[PDB]
Amino acid sequence: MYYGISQFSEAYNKILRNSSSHSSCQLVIFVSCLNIDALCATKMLSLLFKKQLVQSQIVPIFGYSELRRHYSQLDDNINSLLLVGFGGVIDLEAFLEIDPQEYVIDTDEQSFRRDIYVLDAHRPWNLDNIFGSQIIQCFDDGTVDDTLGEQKEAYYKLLELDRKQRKKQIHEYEGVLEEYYSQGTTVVNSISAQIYSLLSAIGETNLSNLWLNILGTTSLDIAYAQVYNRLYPLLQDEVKRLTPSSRNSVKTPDTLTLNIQPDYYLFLLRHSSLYDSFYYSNYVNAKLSLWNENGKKRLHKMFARMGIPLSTAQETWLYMDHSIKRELGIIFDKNLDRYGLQDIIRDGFVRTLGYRGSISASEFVEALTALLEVGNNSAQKLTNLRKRWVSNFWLSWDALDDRKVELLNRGIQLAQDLQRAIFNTGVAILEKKLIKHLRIYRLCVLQDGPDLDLYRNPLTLLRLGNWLIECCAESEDKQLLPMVLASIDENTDTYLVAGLTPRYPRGLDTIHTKKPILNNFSMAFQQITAETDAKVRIDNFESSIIEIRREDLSPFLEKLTLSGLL
Amino acid sequence: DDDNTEIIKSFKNFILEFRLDSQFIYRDQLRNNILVKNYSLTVNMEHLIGYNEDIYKKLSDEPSDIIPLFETAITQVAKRISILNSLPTFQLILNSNANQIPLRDLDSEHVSKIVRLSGIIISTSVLSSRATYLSIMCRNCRHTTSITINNFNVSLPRSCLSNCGPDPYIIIHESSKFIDQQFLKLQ
Amino acid sequence: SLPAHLQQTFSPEEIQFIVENEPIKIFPRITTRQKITRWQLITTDDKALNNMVAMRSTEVVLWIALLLKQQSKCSIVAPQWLTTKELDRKIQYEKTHPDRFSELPWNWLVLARILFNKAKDDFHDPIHELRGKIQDLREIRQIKVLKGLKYLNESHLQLDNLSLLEINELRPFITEIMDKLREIHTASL
Amino acid sequence: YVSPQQDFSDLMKSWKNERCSPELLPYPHQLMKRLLNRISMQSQLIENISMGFLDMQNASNANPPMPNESKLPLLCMETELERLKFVIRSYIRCRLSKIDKFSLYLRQLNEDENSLISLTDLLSKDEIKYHDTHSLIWLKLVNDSILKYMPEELQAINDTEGSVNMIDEPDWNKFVFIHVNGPPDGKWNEDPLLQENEFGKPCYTVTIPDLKEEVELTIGSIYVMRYEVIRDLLRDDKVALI
Amino acid sequence: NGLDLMSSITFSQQDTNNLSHQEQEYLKEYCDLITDLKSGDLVDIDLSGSLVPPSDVFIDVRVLKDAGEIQTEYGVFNLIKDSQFFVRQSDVERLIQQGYLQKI
Ligand SMILES: [Zn+2]
Repeated sequence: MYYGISQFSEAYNKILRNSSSHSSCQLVIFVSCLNIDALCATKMLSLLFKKQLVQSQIVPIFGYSELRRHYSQLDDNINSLLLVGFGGVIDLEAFLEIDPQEYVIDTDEQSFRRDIYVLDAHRPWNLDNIFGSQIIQCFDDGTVDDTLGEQKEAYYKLLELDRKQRKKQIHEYEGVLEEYYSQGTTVVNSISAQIYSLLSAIGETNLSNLWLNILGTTSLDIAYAQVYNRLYPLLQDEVKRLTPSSRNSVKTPDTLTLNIQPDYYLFLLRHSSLYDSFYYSNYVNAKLSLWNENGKKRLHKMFARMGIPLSTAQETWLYMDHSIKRELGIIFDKNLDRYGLQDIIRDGFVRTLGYRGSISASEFVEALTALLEVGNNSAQKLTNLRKRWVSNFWLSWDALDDRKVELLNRGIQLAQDLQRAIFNTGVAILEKKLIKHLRIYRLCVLQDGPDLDLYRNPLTLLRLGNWLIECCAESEDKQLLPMVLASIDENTDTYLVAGLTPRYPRGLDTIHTKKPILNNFSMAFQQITAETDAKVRIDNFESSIIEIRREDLSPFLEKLTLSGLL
Repeated sequence: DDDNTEIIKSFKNFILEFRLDSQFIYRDQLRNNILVKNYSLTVNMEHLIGYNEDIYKKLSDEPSDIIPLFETAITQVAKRISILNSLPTFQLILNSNANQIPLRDLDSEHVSKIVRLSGIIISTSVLSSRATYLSIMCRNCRHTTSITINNFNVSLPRSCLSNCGPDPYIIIHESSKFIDQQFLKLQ
Repeated sequence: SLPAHLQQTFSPEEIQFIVENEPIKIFPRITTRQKITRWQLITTDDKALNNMVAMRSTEVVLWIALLLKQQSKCSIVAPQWLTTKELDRKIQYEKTHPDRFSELPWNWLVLARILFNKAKDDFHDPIHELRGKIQDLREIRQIKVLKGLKYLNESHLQLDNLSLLEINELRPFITEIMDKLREIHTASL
Repeated sequence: YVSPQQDFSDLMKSWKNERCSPELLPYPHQLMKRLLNRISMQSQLIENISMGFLDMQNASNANPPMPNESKLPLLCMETELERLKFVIRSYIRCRLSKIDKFSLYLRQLNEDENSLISLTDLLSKDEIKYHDTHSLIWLKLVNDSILKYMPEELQAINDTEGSVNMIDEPDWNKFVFIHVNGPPDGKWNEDPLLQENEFGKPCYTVTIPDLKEEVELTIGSIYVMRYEVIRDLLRDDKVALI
Repeated sequence: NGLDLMSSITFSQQDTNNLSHQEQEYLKEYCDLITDLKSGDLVDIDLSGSLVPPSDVFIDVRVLKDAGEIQTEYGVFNLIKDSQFFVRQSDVERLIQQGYLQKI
């Protein structure tokens, strides 16, 4: 309960008191790269600090080792540190070798020399940071006040409690303490929503902040639908609150329009054809099996029935027939039910600026992700790759400014190419039966084939994994086994291995709805790594992604088979 | 005539009020073209769709009839932004990004519609002369007359204006204006 | 000075500097009246800045006004000539007299661009209409300049009300053409 | 005088006249001294407040300078000093370039006995050192490179009797843009040069002898004119180069 | 910015061997002349400073080349590569001129 939802304001005031100055820079923000929510939140914070004239620095880091190396070089003149996208799960004081008594410069409690704020959404929390540390402070959103009721008592009372009742109680409370741990990890909220709450508390909300909040929230749709369904009504309310007025007389080159219009679960509808949108969709592919000939024939039959000529459905959206575009909603409503695709109809947010053209939030986040993925003796080889991944962050950052639209178009083209490549690899995976069904998990190792140099980036492998999980969820086979995806890099001679959680069908009822399936690959990987001298690298922010040498892959996986917890 | 005037007005407002960021691109292009004696204008269809979809829909279904109205709108705007008049009717050149249609897929379904296609030039003909302003006189009453023609497909009147014959009219070749026509072959 | 030409002509940024070295009117949102740290400036009179009261009209130099509007402590009032009525009057005056330039301030283009960029909220009229009117005026002034360029000689020219930016963008051509004509005339004497 | 605003106005007008003029204008000795003294004192002043604010902060973990009525004054001091330094820097470098262009002409002026123009007035002391050093360095370069292999008849870098004059002089008939301010301060009746014209404000008169004509300059109009016929008016502040 | 040019660190604009020996000598004395100008009566004004007018108090800059911590008047800048700064223009003019920072 360090900083509650209501308390978010006062912490800001502290940053205004210690850091703001016209002759020195004393605020540093460490933001997790390869993440969209953190990027949007950092953009909002940067604009806020720019308005109040507070000097700042933004440093994109990739892993925990980078953070540890950068913390030492950081001076004592920097009074404020902001860790965005990470830091909640691990013990920060032990990791950074922070001595509480060393940081007291304002003797009295202790005001302390430096303040570190943690803005993260990866549960479970670390009990040490929440309940036992004073230098480390976190922006909590209501997990502790409700979920961690007995944990606080156990932690504090075990700290203070340190003749047979003593032995009994200490054991049956360390049992509860270990019960808190040994649990998988999920995401339950979004950073951009919390920053928008801070904005509303201070009172600096506008259309740009709302657009950034929508962009941050939308990115969670593919992996965590429950959070999106929770946060959507508040976004709807805030959109209606900030509408300029009624009866807009004329469209002028300076109008901005944020509208709630009906959209569809289709891949880049307004920047490609209709046939392409239906072809390269995860949901349509899962529901119709387009990778073989039968799915393509079924799609052709559907398009024939709907009344759209096959020649017209392959034209660009701008140059598509006006009469067909006008009546698309009725045609969808009356025909989509026969083929099980009635779930593709939804409502979203569309933004328009003058005589330019309309863009939806989903297309924007796909363009940003595409810009993240592609843009612009083995240790150096990995270092160069990580440096390029850091470099792509500024390319994605620039695309959020209204002046740079050519970069957004480039991102759209890159997204189209990337999705085509993912589809091409997925059909090869599915046709040759490369997926092996073990008792505990399902294995997929890509050793040979073209364009394996695209899967050295974690985001592309997550794309392919999301394709495969979506394909498996709608399969009639009923199972919830986690999946393992491994990809080789010849230059480094290393496999990059990722563990992926199962997902329920998109349209399934809410009776099973709960806190989603927990990811248990981090604990298993740590358990196997500790016991054996395997040449593995666990250094990414996502604990489910590791880099293992080629020789160790086959034995290590065997150990995983007996590890359990999967 | 009560619809052509509004169409010309809509085109002139498109030319004079389109802006991206902080520059009227289509207003500046006209002035830059006039200086180097280029009497033409190039318009991208995406901008026209963005400005107003009704204007694009009007053009997309009746090109031969609508295009001359945009032609005269351009030269009305030019005489306003250039002169406080030897300016001929301007030319409209269009750019499109729609799907390309093969030559062998062109049939009776595509008549009177704007299309986009690609091919190989195999031959180019010589330049020929087409009349735009015709000075006309009658064989008997001998009075002056004029005719204005646009090349978007006319004949001399089959009557007399003020007995004269059936269709008595001759062309006064001096004081008449002509343009350049060429024929090309594709494959 | 020496690099990038700059020998005998001003750059647009230096013209902007000269323009921002000129006074403007503001409505302060703060009160810094002395009680019953101070500014102490060396190139501009600080009497108005020291004695400030909220919701009252004062005048300072332009760049201080921009610096204040960077924060939330100012609101610049646009000059009276930046109105649709006063611009339409000048357009008509421009149309009726085709042999003289209208009387506009010598910084109208630079001031208009700066105010549109920085203080967009302060205008009362819609900004797109004013932006169109500015272009309408500029085109006619360009036509008159093009007609007047024909009367170049070796003796002298008179450009009574031409603006600073218009003079700057035309100086290198005019000066060199008349210089060459003067050398040709002098040689024959 | 005794007005800090007029010093900045005079510096700006001197810079504007310097950039657009062909010749090497006289140096305003007193104005530069006053401005340099003012800058020297002002920098010390901002340094003093900065030190005073810093020292108290570390003593007893006191609060920083309270934000209201604190930051904006000092920020204005800094930016004002920055602008003034830029203006003086540009002025100095422009006049140094013009000094480079006319080295031999200035040397010939200094060497002439019956010349009212003297380098002690037209040139600053640092500019005198610059001129002397640059002339010697350039002479050494040309003597070592080319002039050593030449006949004694022609070994001089300044030859006014050769086929082409080797000493370049300022263009006295360059065409410039000018604005007619009128009297520098006022008292239009006091100025003898002012003469009224028909249904108009008083106008100056000048003569072009090569063309042999009389040109009238009305107050408030911008002219494109020869530089020689307007030297006296510019020297007396009646006209300003734009 | 004055300096001894080829002897000290140069901006790599010119190769040593293009210039003649007499030109190399001339450049050295000209640089010394610039140096003892900059220490004249105009100490406060940087005669080798930037020649574009100042019109933006606060600017965004990006680091081009990696470096260590550099002290500035009343503070410190940490030059981690691929990081962005929001700071006053006067502090970073020197670093932008020497190629360690981008943008303005
Ligand atoms: Zn007849």
